[PDB]
Amino acid sequence: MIREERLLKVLRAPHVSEKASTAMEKSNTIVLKVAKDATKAEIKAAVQKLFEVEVEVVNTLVVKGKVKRHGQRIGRRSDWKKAYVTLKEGQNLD
Amino acid sequence: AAAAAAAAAAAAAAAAAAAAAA
Amino acid sequence: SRVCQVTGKRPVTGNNRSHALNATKRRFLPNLHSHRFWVESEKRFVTLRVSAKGMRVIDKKGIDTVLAELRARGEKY
Amino acid sequence: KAKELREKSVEELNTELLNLLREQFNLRMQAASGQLQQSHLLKQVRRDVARVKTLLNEKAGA
Amino acid sequence: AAKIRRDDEVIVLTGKDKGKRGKVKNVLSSGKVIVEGINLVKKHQKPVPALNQPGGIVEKEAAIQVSNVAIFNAATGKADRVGFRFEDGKKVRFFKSNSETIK
Amino acid sequence: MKRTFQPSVLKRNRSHGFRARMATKNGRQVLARRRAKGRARLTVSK
RNA sequence: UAAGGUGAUAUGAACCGUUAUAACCGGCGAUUUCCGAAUGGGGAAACCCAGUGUGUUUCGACACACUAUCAUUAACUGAAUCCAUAGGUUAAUGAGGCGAACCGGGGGAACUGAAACAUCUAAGUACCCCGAGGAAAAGAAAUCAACCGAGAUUCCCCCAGUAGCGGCGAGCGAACGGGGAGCAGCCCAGAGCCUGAAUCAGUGUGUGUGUUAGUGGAAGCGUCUGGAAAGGCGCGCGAUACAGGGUGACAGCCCCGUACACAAAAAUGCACAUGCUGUGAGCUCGAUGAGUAGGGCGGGACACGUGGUAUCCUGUCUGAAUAUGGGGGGACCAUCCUCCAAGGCUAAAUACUCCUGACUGACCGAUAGUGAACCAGUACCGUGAGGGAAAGGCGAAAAGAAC
RNA sequence: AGGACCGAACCGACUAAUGUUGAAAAAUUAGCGGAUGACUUGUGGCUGGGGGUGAAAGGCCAAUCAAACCGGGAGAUAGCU
RNA sequence: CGAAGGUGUGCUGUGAGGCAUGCUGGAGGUAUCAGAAGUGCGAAUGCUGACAUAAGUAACGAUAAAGCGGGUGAAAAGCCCGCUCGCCGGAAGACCAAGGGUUCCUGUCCAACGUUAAUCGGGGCAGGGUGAGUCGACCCCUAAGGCGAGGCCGAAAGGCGUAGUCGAUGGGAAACAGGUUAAUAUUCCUGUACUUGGUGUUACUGCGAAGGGGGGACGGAGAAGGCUAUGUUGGCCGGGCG
RNA sequence: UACGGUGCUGAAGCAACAAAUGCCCUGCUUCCAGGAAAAGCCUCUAAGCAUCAGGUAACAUCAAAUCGUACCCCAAACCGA
Ligand SMILES: [Mg+2]
Ligand SMILES: [Mg+2]
Ligand SMILES: [Mg+2]
Ligand SMILES: [Mg+2]
Ligand SMILES: [Mg+2]
Ligand SMILES: [Mg+2]
Ligand SMILES: [Mg+2]
Ligand SMILES: [Mg+2]
Ligand SMILES: [Mg+2]
Ligand SMILES: [Mg+2]
Ligand SMILES: [Mg+2]
Ligand SMILES: [Mg+2]
Ligand SMILES: [Mg+2]
Ligand SMILES: [Mg+2]
Ligand SMILES: [Mg+2]
Ligand SMILES: [Mg+2]
Ligand SMILES: [Mg+2]
Ligand SMILES: [Mg+2]
Ligand SMILES: [Mg+2]
Ligand SMILES: [Mg+2]
Ligand SMILES: [Mg+2]
Ligand SMILES: [Mg+2]
Ligand SMILES: [Mg+2]
Ligand SMILES: [Mg+2]
Ligand SMILES: [Mg+2]
Ligand SMILES: [Mg+2]
Ligand SMILES: [Mg+2]
Ligand SMILES: [Mg+2]
Ligand SMILES: [Mg+2]
Ligand SMILES: [Mg+2]
Ligand SMILES: [Mg+2]
Ligand SMILES: [Mg+2]
Ligand SMILES: [Mg+2]
Ligand SMILES: [Mg+2]
Ligand SMILES: [Mg+2]
Ligand SMILES: [Mg+2]
Ligand SMILES: [Mg+2]
Ligand SMILES: [Mg+2]
Ligand SMILES: [Mg+2]
Ligand SMILES: [Mg+2]
Ligand SMILES: [Mg+2]
Ligand SMILES: [Mg+2]
Ligand SMILES: [Mg+2]
Ligand SMILES: [Mg+2]
Ligand SMILES: [Mg+2]
Ligand SMILES: [Mg+2]
Ligand SMILES: [Mg+2]
Ligand SMILES: [Mg+2]
Ligand SMILES: [Mg+2]
Ligand SMILES: [Mg+2]
Ligand SMILES: [Mg+2]
Ligand SMILES: [Mg+2]
Ligand SMILES: [Mg+2]
Ligand SMILES: [Mg+2]
Ligand SMILES: [Mg+2]
Ligand SMILES: [Mg+2]
Ligand SMILES: [Mg+2]
Ligand SMILES: [Mg+2]
Ligand SMILES: [Mg+2]
Ligand SMILES: [Mg+2]
Ligand SMILES: [Mg+2]
Ligand SMILES: [Mg+2]
Ligand SMILES: [Mg+2]
Ligand SMILES: [Mg+2]
Ligand SMILES: [Mg+2]
Ligand SMILES: [Mg+2]
Ligand SMILES: [Mg+2]
Ligand SMILES: [Mg+2]
Ligand SMILES: [Mg+2]
Ligand SMILES: [Mg+2]
Ligand SMILES: [Mg+2]
Ligand SMILES: [Mg+2]
Ligand SMILES: [Mg+2]
Ligand SMILES: [Mg+2]
Ligand SMILES: [Mg+2]
Ligand SMILES: [Mg+2]
Ligand SMILES: [Mg+2]
Ligand SMILES: [Mg+2]
Ligand SMILES: [Mg+2]
Ligand SMILES: [Mg+2]
Ligand SMILES: [Mg+2]
Repeated sequence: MIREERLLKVLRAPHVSEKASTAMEKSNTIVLKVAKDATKAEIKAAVQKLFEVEVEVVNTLVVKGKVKRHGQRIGRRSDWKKAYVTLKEGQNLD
Repeated sequence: AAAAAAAAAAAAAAAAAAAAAA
Repeated sequence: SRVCQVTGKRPVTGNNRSHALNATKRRFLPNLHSHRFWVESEKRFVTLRVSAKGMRVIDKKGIDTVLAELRARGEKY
Repeated sequence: KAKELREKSVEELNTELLNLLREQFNLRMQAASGQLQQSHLLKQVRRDVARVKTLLNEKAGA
Repeated sequence: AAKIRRDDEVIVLTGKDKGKRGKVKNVLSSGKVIVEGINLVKKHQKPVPALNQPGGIVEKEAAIQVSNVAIFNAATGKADRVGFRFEDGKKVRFFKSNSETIK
Repeated sequence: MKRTFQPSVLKRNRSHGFRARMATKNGRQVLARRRAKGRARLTVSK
């Protein structure tokens, strides 16, 4: 069991997209953006005791950020783990 | 924008031993 | 290393000269041989690697004197 | 604030901090939205994270 | 420390607007003050579609250094350099010439 | 023609990399030189 | 300390405080993911994988702590072989690694010089390797002279490019002695006697003594030019401050600042005193550092290269003496003089700025200056070691030229 | 069965034109030899410079080789320009 | 009321050279004797930075090859569509390897970049984009070697080397078919399967190993035998009567 | 319908012959140049044992990470400026 102090840090924001705006209705899935030290335990216990909702199974990946050039000098945005969280039958977020 | 200014190719000493004078 | 366990006789370097007095870079090697030493005050055989000067200082300065000094100086037998 | 929070328990702060973390995480989840039109709420809540989490070590093991 | 305060009423030694007073609006980074009604200059402006501005020649109030201004004295009709005493232990500003505290 | 250099990171980073130049002796006499100029790309780790 | 803050290009949104808990500065702390000596095993650095004693547990799995390695001290265990022995298993302080110059050691060259070149010089210089400190080394007479003496070590100026050495060529180079800076002498090879005794090496404390933030600090107004007076032109004032820094151009009196006067809850150096922690000066004396001194044998360090060579160091077999001796006084001998080797300790004077503060400078002012005044040991180039750039100026504040 | 033959991919580089501040700092085109073997090849470990490796050509060891390349004594030295 | 610098003129010393002054330029120059010099450019096949020269010449990176209608626009020889016509098809096709680091996909945008124009682009700019018990790496195990406490050896660093612990390109668990977005999918979805670990119970009661053995476990050539991936034809089904 | 798309339906789904350089084949034959190790697994035992524990014979389970995943891949995206 993951303690609440470690649990409460694992999220930043939900993630707006077209594939979020398809996976919300046509397959009922949600698109997190978690911290980089997050495993399937630290999101399967983290969608549950943070919205008081349930979960079917979780999936993630490690998006590597693009390369930006502000001015004439190079720049590298921070990487960020994108989590796909499938919700059970009979679930609906706030 | 801007650009560089290239130089200094390996110019192969510009010749073989062409002028065989012997 | 070619280092005598008693004297501290480290190898040094000189120049091998000649009848025409030339110059090169030689080494001088100390005279090491392995040896076993009887002791009665411990009643055993102690192994040692020792110079040729060491194998005659060991019959004057007492065997157990050197065998006690080598515990203190820092070079174990 | 710490001159007020200094006279609290060893264990009452270990509910105070979790309540601050709950509302901090609420503020971080609303920080997704383009609705959270208060800037300094997040930073002052981070400072209240700081003072509490250093009084935690200033009492628990000092 | 900056003996010219914020809400004080200062006068201008030299510049395009010497002689006239003002009630100091604020002070910028390294001492530059914005006299409310003195450092006046026209400024052009492209109309912006953020915050709903139509564009115009906005006349905002510009900046001027500390060494152009000085605190006006209510008593002698001119300016005065300002000094520091320690009255009651309080570091309090007070006038150099005429020897009497201002607040 | 096959050029001067046909890359293979699986050997490049163990025959030039940081732990390779830390294992020997005089690699600690190249890592003891690159900081004199202070190289921000210290060695050939990516 | 305080009326304005939230580092910058880079504005803005949204906020906070005014009688001092806004910020900013200083001192002590708590924080300190991961890699790196990396130290739990490993590993293409920033990752991968565990083991153990122990606290939760919605019994899914968690959060903490530790574990290299030798050295050292052990406690214990421990076989060939019975008591005993190597080895093994735990503890605990030390250490490793990095860093510029500088010092001390252990190894060690070349083109060049001689118009070639081997002996020589280039030189114990470059370069590696070890080890240590802020200083290091060396050291308290087996040292010189010359019948008169001096009185440890180092360093500076001389003696002097002299006397010497040298294919007596190139070239190298003393010393005795004199002026200086600067001075401190001790102790074990040992018994006793004052026995806990002067000193000595850490502790904390008081006083100054700084260092780490700070505070005040003189005096000037009007006219003409022009964008503007800080200017010229009048009349003053201040000055233990007229050096510099900026302000719409040259400012002692506009503004920070200096001369001057002050300041610390905390830390901390550098001294006397302190209660200590631990070690011990003072007399009678005996006893004077043996595989060593010198020599046989090569050798390299003495300016000193085979020289007619003293001195010291040592790889090799030798090898004594012991207050009556023994070394030295430039082969060697005799006399005389002087000194007690074969063990330690020890400050300044000197050498050095990677880094810190303050000033100056007939030093630079952008193709200079450090490679770099600008986001540079970066871009670009080489697999790599390593090399290595170019690139400041609007104006007074952007007042950046709306329509 | 074959260091057998003819001939693909693959190697290899013999002949000729083109190309030689070319498309390429060694190649295109058209013909050519080996082509179940002393072969060729993927990727990976090993060999250090008076040294390696070499069916041994003084060829090769990063387009450089009768001693690679990178710093240093280097301001080697040059009686010649 | 105009300093240094540039510029033109006007005088002037036997000269290097000065004085004076119109113009630009908007903050410093500087007497006179004196002092110290990184103190004077035509070179050096010098070195940087700029502009000429050939020159509006060569060349435009295959001799596979393009023509046309429509649209976008200020723009079309290439950009989108559509029809012919060419060309590859053991490649010039598809998926992956070692490699590369946003090139993939839309919304724009044309200055520079494409040996042209440019709406277009692998170009700028803004956003979107990778999902696993099964594929692969990590991980269990070793080869060649590498590291390597001890130990042995070496002036010192170090050098091999024992036990070990490292080392893929090989040895060991697993699974597929269909649909989907502008982009991924054996990973998402219905479908249906499979393995490997601790668990709690059900009856069964020899497990125990750093050890013992069988296995994993292996070269080259040819030769057949049955077979499918695929290919062809017929039967069928649907469309058509050119 | 957004004339780009998509939603909703859907018969036949057989046979024969041909056939590998793909499978059995990690096989067979036969020749000499005579053709890896270790683990997962199969299995037997001692130091150890207790009527325990562990053991496969069942099944409800609970679990099975982290990282790679887009794109080109004999190329306009790698090495050749
Ligand atoms: Mg020599
Ligand atoms: Mg003040
Ligand atoms: Mg001013
Ligand atoms: Mg290598
Ligand atoms: Mg800021
Ligand atoms: Mg570690
Ligand atoms: Mg491992
Ligand atoms: Mg390691
Ligand atoms: Mg020579
Ligand atoms: Mg020579
Ligand atoms: Mg010569
Ligand atoms: Mg000393
Ligand atoms: Mg005397
Ligand atoms: Mg003042
Ligand atoms: Mg002695
Ligand atoms: Mg002697
Ligand atoms: Mg002797
Ligand atoms: Mg002698
Ligand atoms: Mg001799
Ligand atoms: Mg003596
Ligand atoms: Mg002595
Ligand atoms: Mg300039
Ligand atoms: Mg420069
Ligand atoms: Mg590179
Ligand atoms: Mg060939
Ligand atoms: Mg030929
Ligand atoms: Mg051909
Ligand atoms: Mg053939
Ligand atoms: Mg053949
Ligand atoms: Mg030959
Ligand atoms: Mg070559
Ligand atoms: Mg060489
Ligand atoms: Mg050489
Ligand atoms: Mg030199
Ligand atoms: Mg030269
Ligand atoms: Mg001028
Ligand atoms: Mg002029
Ligand atoms: Mg002018
Ligand atoms: Mg001006
Ligand atoms: Mg000036
Ligand atoms: Mg000159
Ligand atoms: Mg010129
Ligand atoms: Mg000339
Ligand atoms: Mg020239
Ligand atoms: Mg030139
Ligand atoms: Mg030209
Ligand atoms: Mg032309
Ligand atoms: Mg022509
Ligand atoms: Mg022509
Ligand atoms: Mg032409
Ligand atoms: Mg073409
Ligand atoms: Mg073309
Ligand atoms: Mg057309
Ligand atoms: Mg065309
Ligand atoms: Mg088309
Ligand atoms: Mg065709
Ligand atoms: Mg293709
Ligand atoms: Mg990009
Ligand atoms: Mg694209
Ligand atoms: Mg173009
Ligand atoms: Mg155009
Ligand atoms: Mg496009
Ligand atoms: Mg693009
Ligand atoms: Mg995934
Ligand atoms: Mg799934
Ligand atoms: Mg091995
Ligand atoms: Mg090794
Ligand atoms: Mg070792
Ligand atoms: Mg392994
Ligand atoms: Mg593999
Ligand atoms: Mg494998
Ligand atoms: Mg697998
Ligand atoms: Mg795709
Ligand atoms: Mg077995
Ligand atoms: Mg076979
Ligand atoms: Mg078939
Ligand atoms: Mg079929
Ligand atoms: Mg017809
Ligand atoms: Mg793909
Ligand atoms: Mg190509
Ligand atoms: Mg090329």
